[PDB]
Amino acid sequence: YRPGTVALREIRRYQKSTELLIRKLPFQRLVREIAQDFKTDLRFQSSAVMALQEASEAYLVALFEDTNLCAIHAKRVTIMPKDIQLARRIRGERA
Amino acid sequence: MTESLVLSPAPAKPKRVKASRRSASHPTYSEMIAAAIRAEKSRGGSSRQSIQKYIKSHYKVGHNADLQIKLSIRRLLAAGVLKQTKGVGASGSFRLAKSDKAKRSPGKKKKAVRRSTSPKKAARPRKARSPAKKPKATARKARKKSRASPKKAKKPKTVKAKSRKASKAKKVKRSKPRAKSGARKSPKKK
Amino acid sequence: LAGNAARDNKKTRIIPRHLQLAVRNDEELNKLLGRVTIAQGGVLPNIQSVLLPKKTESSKSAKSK
DNA sequence: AACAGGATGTATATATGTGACACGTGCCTGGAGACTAGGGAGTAATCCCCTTGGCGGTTAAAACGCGGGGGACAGCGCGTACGTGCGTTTAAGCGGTGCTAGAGCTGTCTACGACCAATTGAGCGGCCTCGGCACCGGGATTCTCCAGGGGATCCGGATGCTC
DNA sequence: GAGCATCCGGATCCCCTGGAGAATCCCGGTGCCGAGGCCGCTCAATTGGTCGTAGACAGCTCTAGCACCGCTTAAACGCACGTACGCGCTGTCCCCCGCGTTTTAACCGCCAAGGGGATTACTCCCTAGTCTCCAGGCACGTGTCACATATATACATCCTGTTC
Repeated sequence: YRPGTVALREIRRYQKSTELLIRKLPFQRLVREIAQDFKTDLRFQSSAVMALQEASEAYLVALFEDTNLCAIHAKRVTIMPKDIQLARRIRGERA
Repeated sequence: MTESLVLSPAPAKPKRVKASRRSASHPTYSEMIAAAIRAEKSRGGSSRQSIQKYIKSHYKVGHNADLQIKLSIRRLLAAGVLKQTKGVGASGSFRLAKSDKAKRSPGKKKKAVRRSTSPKKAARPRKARSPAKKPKATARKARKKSRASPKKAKKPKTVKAKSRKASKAKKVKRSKPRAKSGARKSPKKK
Repeated sequence: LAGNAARDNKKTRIIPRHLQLAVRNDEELNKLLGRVTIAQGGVLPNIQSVLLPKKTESSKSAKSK
């Protein structure tokens, strides 16, 4: 099981499968942490946390899709910190 | 093509032309690089320091030859007379286009059996007292063709028969007995 | 379009997976929507050709890596 | 030249619950009916302004091939950096209780609708006058061309071995 | 002692470094003179503002029950170690162009005026929705029963991926 080619097997399974990749409560306590600084004792419903998680997962997946094309552009495969800089700024997010 | 580059620094260059006398063999300015190319004796070729050393016997130390070599290499590339090898194993080794024809790469076995027998021929008599004799273990047929014993044996017979000079044939029993005499000196008996 | 995906997916009831598949497959539907997030939609396979080293994993010059 | 190995993907019958529907009652709200009624549109003449081209007179942007510098593509390569293999530990769900306020009932005040005439604002509407912008004559600014004695490092030259 | 092509030290010359005057250029900094923002006279319907009254949406008051913060164990996931090659990065110049420099005059461009067609003011009349002012059917919850496919299990058995 070569580590480079096994990752290709994961791509086929994860793209085919539909599920929440990140943990629920660690994300639930994460969003609660941010809310406390913005507004102390700001409560969340179960639906709100899941909606935030799914939007965050899709947003991160899209960034991974774009950064993947940045790697092949530089005649490379792996993602480097330079890849995330080019993708974010060109979308009008970073600057 | 400004004056400070066409008359101000010129006099040095036309003054020193076609005077590599110390290397008597092919002293022409255009032929120094090529002479180094044949003298290198390697498959990859000569790198920068190798070609500099091979050119350097005298008459060349490099007040401006360091950049003149690059300019001449550009001229030779424009002429299309240079073939080279890339990679970090050979740091820009260069060769002159000596009809060492380029072809498809695949088919590189990791041995050279035909020339593998030469080191044993060099070693065995040299390890003995009788020094390495003339190249008589295999004849010129070895690089005429590449065949087995019957075809490599019939051809020497024709080689000797076509030369019908009796006087020439007399030498094969006057130059060979020297080996017989030296077989007394190198081994003590037989 | 989603209903055809369910038969291809060996399922009867339409799941959010088929909703994404119907939208993604039709390029005209991509212009209408696709800058959005679909709950449990999934992602259509988009494997790139830079991966999958179809050539022998041994070195190009020789067998040794 | 091509077989072994261990797990993942297949059929095929096998269990369950939650998701789904079907009754059976119950009750507003959303559609439907059918005229009287005042205000945005179909439909006629009016009127100037907008686009289509004559129609010449210089001038600053294309159009294209050659030249010599250099930067993207691509070859190998030694060592750095990230994904498999195996393990225990502690982070996750349950899913009945209990406790905040979101959401839903009463009844009254409040700024916001609505008719009806006078009265300041603020472009039109054709009439005159002005201060910074932009075109155009002059030179100021780094690179480019010259003149000096010789120097240190080169191209010119001196010197070494075995039959 | 000679002859030949590999290295070594002799002596005569010219290009790095540096500071200016040569005359070019290109690019900045004053001169000059039109056209679009202003000031002043008038010209009037929108449009706030005013005078004088009436019909409801929304903060109080507070109710009744459902939907989240702790409780309380029970399983399984994630987190952590090392070892190895896949793959950054350097070094290097094929070789194929982007850019500079000249022709080259035709193309973009603005000056002094007309017309035919089309986009807003002004006047007339007209057919949907819109208050009257009432009526009855759909379609949404609360109980009450009773099911059908999704989601994973027991047997039984092949394809794929990555090495030696």
